[PDB]
Amino acid sequence: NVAELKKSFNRHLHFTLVKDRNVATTRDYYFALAHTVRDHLVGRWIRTQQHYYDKCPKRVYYLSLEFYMGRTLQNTMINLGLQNACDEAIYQLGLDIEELEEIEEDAGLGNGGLGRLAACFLDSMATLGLAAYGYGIRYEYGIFNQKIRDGWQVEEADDWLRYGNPWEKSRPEFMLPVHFYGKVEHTNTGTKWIDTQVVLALPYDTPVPGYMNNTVNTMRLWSARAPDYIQAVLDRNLAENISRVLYPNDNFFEGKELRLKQEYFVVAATLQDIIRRFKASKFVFDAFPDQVAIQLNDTHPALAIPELMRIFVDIEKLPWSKAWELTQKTFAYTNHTVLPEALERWPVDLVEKLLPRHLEIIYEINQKHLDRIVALFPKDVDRLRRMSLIEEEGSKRINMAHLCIVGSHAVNGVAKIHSDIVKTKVFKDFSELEPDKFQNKTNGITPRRWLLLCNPGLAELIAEKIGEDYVKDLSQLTKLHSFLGDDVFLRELAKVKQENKLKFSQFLETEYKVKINPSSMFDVQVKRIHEYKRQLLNCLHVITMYNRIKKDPKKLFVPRTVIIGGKAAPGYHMAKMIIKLITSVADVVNNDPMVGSKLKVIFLENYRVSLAEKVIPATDLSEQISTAGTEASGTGNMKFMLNGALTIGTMDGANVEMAEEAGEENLFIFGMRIDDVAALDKKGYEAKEYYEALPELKLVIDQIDNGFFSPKQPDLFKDIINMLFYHDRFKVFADYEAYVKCQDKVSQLYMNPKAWNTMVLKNIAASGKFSSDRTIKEYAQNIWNVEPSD
Amino acid sequence: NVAELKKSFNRHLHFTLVKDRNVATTRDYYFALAHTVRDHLVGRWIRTQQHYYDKCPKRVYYLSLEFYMGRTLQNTMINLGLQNACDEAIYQLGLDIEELEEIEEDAGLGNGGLGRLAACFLDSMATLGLAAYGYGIRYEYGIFNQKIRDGWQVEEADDWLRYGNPWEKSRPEFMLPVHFYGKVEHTNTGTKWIDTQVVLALPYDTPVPGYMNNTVNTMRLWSARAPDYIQAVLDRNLAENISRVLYPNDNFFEGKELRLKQEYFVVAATLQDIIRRFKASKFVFDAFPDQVAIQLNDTHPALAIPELMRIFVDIEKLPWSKAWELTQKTFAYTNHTVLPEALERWPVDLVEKLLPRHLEIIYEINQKHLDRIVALFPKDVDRLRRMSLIEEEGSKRINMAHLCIVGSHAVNGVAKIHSDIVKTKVFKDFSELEPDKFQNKTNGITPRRWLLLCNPGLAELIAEKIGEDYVKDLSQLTKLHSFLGDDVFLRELAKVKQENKLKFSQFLETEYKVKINPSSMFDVQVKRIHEYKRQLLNCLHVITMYNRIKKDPKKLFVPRTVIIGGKAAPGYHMAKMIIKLITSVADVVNNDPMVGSKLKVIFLENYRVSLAEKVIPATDLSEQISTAGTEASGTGNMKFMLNGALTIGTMDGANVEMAEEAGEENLFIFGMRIDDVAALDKKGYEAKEYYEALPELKLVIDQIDNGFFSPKQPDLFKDIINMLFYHDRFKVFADYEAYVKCQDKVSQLYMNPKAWNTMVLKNIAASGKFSSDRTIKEYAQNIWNVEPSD
Ligand SMILES: O=C(NC(=O)c1cc(F)c(F)cc1Cl)Nc1cc(F)ccc1N1CCC(C(=O)O)CC1
Ligand SMILES: O=C(NC(=O)c1cc(F)c(F)cc1Cl)Nc1cc(F)ccc1N1CCC(C(=O)O)CC1
Ligand SMILES: *C(=O)c1c(COP(=O)(O)O)cnc(C)c1O
Ligand SMILES: *C(=O)c1c(COP(=O)(O)O)cnc(C)c1O
Ligand SMILES: CC(=O)N[C@@H]1O[C@H](CO)[C@@H](O)[C@H](O)[C@H]1O
Ligand SMILES: CC(=O)N[C@@H]1O[C@H](CO)[C@@H](O)[C@H](O)[C@H]1O
Repeated sequence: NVAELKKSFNRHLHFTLVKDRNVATTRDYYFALAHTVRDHLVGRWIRTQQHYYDKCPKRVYYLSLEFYMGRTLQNTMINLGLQNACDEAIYQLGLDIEELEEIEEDAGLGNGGLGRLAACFLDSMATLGLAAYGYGIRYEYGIFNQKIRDGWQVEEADDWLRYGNPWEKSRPEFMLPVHFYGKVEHTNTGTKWIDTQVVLALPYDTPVPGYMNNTVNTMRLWSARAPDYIQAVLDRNLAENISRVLYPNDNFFEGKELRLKQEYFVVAATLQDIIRRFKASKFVFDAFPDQVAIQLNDTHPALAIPELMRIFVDIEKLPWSKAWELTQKTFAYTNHTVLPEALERWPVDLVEKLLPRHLEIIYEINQKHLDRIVALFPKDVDRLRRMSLIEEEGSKRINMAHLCIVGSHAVNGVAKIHSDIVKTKVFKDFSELEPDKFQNKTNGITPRRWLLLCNPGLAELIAEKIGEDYVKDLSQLTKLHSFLGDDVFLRELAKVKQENKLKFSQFLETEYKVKINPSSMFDVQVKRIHEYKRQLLNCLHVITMYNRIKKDPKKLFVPRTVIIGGKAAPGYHMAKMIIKLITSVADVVNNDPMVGSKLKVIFLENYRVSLAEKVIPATDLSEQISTAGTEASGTGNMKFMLNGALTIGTMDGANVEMAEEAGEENLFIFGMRIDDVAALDKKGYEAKEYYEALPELKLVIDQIDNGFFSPKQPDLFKDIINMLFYHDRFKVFADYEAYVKCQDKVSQLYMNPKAWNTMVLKNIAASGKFSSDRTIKEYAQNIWNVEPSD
Repeated sequence: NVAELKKSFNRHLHFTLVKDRNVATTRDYYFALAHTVRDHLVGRWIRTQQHYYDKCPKRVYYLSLEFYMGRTLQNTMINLGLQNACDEAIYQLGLDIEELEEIEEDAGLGNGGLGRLAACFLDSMATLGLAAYGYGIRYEYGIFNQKIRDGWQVEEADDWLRYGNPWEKSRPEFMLPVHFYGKVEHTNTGTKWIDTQVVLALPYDTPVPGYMNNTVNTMRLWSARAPDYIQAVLDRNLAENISRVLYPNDNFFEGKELRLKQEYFVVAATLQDIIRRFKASKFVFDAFPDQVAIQLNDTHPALAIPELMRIFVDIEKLPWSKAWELTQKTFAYTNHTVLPEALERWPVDLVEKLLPRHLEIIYEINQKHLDRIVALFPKDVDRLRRMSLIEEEGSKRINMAHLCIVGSHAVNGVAKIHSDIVKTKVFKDFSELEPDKFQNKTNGITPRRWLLLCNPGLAELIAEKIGEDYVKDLSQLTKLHSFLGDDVFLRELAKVKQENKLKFSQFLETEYKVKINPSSMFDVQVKRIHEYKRQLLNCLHVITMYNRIKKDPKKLFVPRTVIIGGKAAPGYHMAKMIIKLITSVADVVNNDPMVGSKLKVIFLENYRVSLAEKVIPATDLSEQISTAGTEASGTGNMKFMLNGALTIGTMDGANVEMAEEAGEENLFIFGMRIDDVAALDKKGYEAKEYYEALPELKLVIDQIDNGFFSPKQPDLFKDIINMLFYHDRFKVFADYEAYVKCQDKVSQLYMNPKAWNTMVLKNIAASGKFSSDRTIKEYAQNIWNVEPSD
């Protein structure tokens, strides 16, 4: 109740924050309130953990390098059904609640979708009452802050721990050592990884609060530290440099020794802690597969596999065959990646230098892996070097996905189509050998963070009509199909959008130099910037539109506001270049009042979960315009649907099964299918053809190359054109023409408000499958093999 | 009260530590207790600080690179009068209080006694109700941890923030920018320090309670913060590398750029924080000195004199003369040093690169300074080069002691004989010009930490016989003179010592492979290992003793336990050596079966404030045996006196002033006075003329040299024998015999329970003056010009 909440808020401001109402900052109130919000959870965290300890269900362990968690404060109140009363306590206390919430930093401990997937899974696993966890690295700087400075991506540190974190609590008694380097020794009492360097891993808890169920899971994030003088003391910095900055590589393997360290680290820490827990409970190690599932979130924690064997073989002195069994049983692999540049393939010297014992264990696991394929395909020899864990060209390297397949019991992909590819195509060699290991698990997105919270309009609207069990069991949204008729309703829906759009448009005017049209069509494309996701393909169409206003501004133009945004990797020079252009484009279209209020181009600086939380609800057109067989699933494409945005997108990623739920027409699919792509790959890309045979496109590409958007520096964008004309693996022009045509389709619909809305009500009803609650069930019944409750 | 304490202890363990009692760690227990004790101190911390802010009384600023603060939990309980009520509360929750208390890490951000002076005064300014602060660097690593591996001091990272510190509270809103390097432009709007490099200073406040008085002052410590990509992030360390480790140079100037940075870092932050606050008060800047006082704690914070002067002329745009009149008005200097290697001589090159504006001002200040003397002494050519702020000889070196004097309105030494020599001999040139500037403030120790805390026993018995007036006014301990022939009070004193002895005897028996005689005379030299302090002298007597056992193991040898402890500085090979010797001797001693329970010798591992609080209370003899006129005062000595230990020691430092109060009969003074040494330097201290002249000494030296204590490494010690014979500034031989003769009187008087005890009582009675509460009164009156209140 409000009153005792009012009290709790002040006892902290006094005792924890040492402040009078007279002198408290905006920050100080947040902490006072956050502590109040942590307080009423501690109860159900101890019990929940206590319970999973007392009773031993099979504990889940989601081991990931990335947990894109965003903001905890509001989310926890919502999930703990304490928001309303908290909002009320802060009101009576004449404080601005929004203000306090914005003080809180993004736990930007992840790059993109996989990061948010690791996050959303946490939320559900709790809301499902599953005894799950969360194993990860407590990075001191997350994903970088993105500043638009002279139309160029500028990065800054994500110094989110500068002032602190009320959500985390250190667990010193559970601190563990981790070893790096040294030599392997071969002796009589078995084999010893002698003479090694030690980094302490200090584990920090953060509560994953179930959605109104009393379950409160742990999320364990680890941090580093060490066991003339001055310099030697200063040199401890290198060990505490393993947990410092998270790597900013969305779909790109950059094999840096520090990263390699980061990997092992979060893996040795985890498996040690996990093993301790098993033995700590009411249980040799025969029982271990039944007591622990470890989901390897992608190849990233591949190193866990050889580590588990290490801890068995070298430490439990358990006999190999038996230990190699349980590792397979325990572990599983969700494969997130396709693009070859996103596959972790580690130089061996590196591994020989850093983790020599794990190289003998990878060289060993590989050995047998081939001893079987030679007793299953004796004549065949190309299959051998096609399945080995070692790629024996120039610099020899380990395939980490190969190790995860030979090391797991269930490999999966992240959406039907993608998984279909992983199984039958990408790994046709392993799958044939035992197909029952490869399965699919289509991604999701907790309707808590992404509905209840961020669009409380929609969440409430739907709540007044059809109960609120849909927040627990989301595939209830179908019950809005009965509202397809209702006049009042469609117009009621459109209101919620308009509200969202207006409040977002204010933000957009008070941040940038742009008159935002509050009744225009919101075109949004937000994610990591990448040639594969085609923000460029978008960009051209944005130019294309400008080109339709000049020739004729008097034609009734469907007024739209383009909003592209996303963090380009530092290393990714090409993506940064796409941004500059996008911003350059933005500069021509914003100021040129020949067009004026008809079309505006906003690039969203520093896009992060809390910013996604805001823009998504105020969107009309989701842009999911990747290339045939690039997007593995997307988690973002899902939200937009669940938020009243129409999706423009390719028959790629979960966009495919998104149509399979709403209907192929209710989504704007265009461009070439994975088959059409493979057809043109046979014929091979010939960029010029469309440049010749497209009276419109060519102009766009002349304006880029001549210097319409960069005059004061005409060439600049040459780099781009060289990729577009000779090296475009994602075929920007090839699907330009379908896209532009499929863009008019959307424009012509948006004229009719009563129709768009109807096509929207269809999308929002048929977004039930994409509640991450479902994914988890699937994962539960087939991979981890556990049972939900409360 | 008893009950609420219990509830908040249980309440805190529950909500802050998120533990159930079932699994709560020893450490969780401390933290809950810590937090509970803090809560009854917050309300006063806020009032105290608002009071100052409101009424605006003149504010004292102790500017120091060192606060040897120790633990806070026990002290804080004491001053809030809560120890008793918390001893009960913990007792009832079935936990052992004593145990929790040792979980706390020593906030040892100090090298030695100078470090402890800064801490002691914080306690006293708080009690004397004064509006004072303490500004220091919040070193991530304090003075290192010390282990003994194969009889050697091993350094270890004092990692005191690993687990976190409940007694600081960050101040994210009082954060300040600091500047380094760049260049100096002189412009139409005064001069400009541009192109500079930026570190941030984030302040962390700590309560400094008063002893039962409603004033809880502040101590404000600062840590450093920043304002390939992966590599750029890691490089931020370099910045935070300025608050990283405390320099372990006890009485030594190694001049490292990092330290120069530490020194500007603390000072720059300190000054700006003082100013901003003054500008925030009721108060152009002509009020300033009447509102602010900065004591300069040795030269270390010297960069302030120009730093202010920068802030004064360049920011506030004040006319030089005005800025200078005020600089000296607000800065008061404490000289702590005697040795020529512990003066801070900064090489201009360095001070050019890192702080080029401050070098300008250091020059200008010095130009006007030579102006004065040219004016008075137009023929004294050598005086100008002597009294300058620059030492032109070779690489130009800034004498920083001059910097303080010239820019302070008061320059003090720490003892009668100290300030004395500093007035007439070490600084004659300046005091002849301004005799009045130079004064004395005899050092003192805080009797809350060094009686109420580390010694309930005395504190009680005293507080039973002559009440508790004596804590706040220690000069009451003369009221104890009335009991000199009180046989029972005498016998109840020896018992307090006994228990302290026995408890501490248990400390020793559990920490070492050595049996303690419960009735041995506790002989304790605890103090940073230094040639000048002559631990080596002590050492030699330990040998001289052992031989008096060999020469006839049937003679009555008075059983004594020699306990020597201190930390050799990393650079100090000669200290680290002497340590190996003591240990070497120790082994032999505690191992020759022919002694047994006649003489035990232990080195003190990791001697620190907390561990001082143990040994000190259980001592009979305190070695205060530096070579005459090498100790400015000492503070160690002072305790032992006030814990019923008789001193044996040179007429050096404050040991003289201890004789003044108690009378020379009641100390064991020995050796040569400053003048006796002087003559032996006018004579020349030819070293070997003793090893011939004294039979016993010969044997001791021949044994250290020929290998008695070093069979395996026989020449190991040569480095010392050589130093003794050929490079002994501190004349270990010269005062040997005197010491050894003096030693007999100790051994003899000890055999007289009544005579000894009577003496011990005279000491504790006369100990009155050595209150750091009296030292404050003197500082407050004749330097800071401020009044105590409540
Ligand atoms: O509530 C506080 N709290 C603290 O000052 C305080 C905060 C901490 F985070 C801490 F760790 C210790 C203190 Cl003491 N102060 C306060 C309350 C008022 F109602 C009016 C004035 C003040 N002043 C006190 C002096 C301060 C200064 O000079 O910097 C400014 C604020
Ligand atoms: O009281 C707690 N408190 C926490 O576990 C706890 C501590 C935190 F610092 C935190 F931030 C969150 C929790 Cl939930 N636990 C507890 C209480 C009991 F009465 C009995 C057992 C336990 N268990 C829970 C499971 C642990 C494990 O899985 O290793 C072991 C301790
Ligand atoms: C959502 O997953 C999301 C992403 C990735 O979105 P896509 O899967 O590419 O659609 C990136 N950044 C944030 C903040 C998200 O919430
Ligand atoms: C106490 O004063 C103390 C000292 C002082 O040593 P000396 O006066 O130099 O003998 C040094 N170190 C610690 C930890 C102390 O508590
Ligand atoms: C390496 C990586 O970040 N992979 C990403 O994984 C997420 C979550 O499965 C997918 O939505 C996305 O298509 C894919 O690019
Ligand atoms: C350089 C330094 O730390 N000097 C020390 O200052 C303390 C504190 O006053 C004196 O007791 C002592 O004589 C001296 O060793």
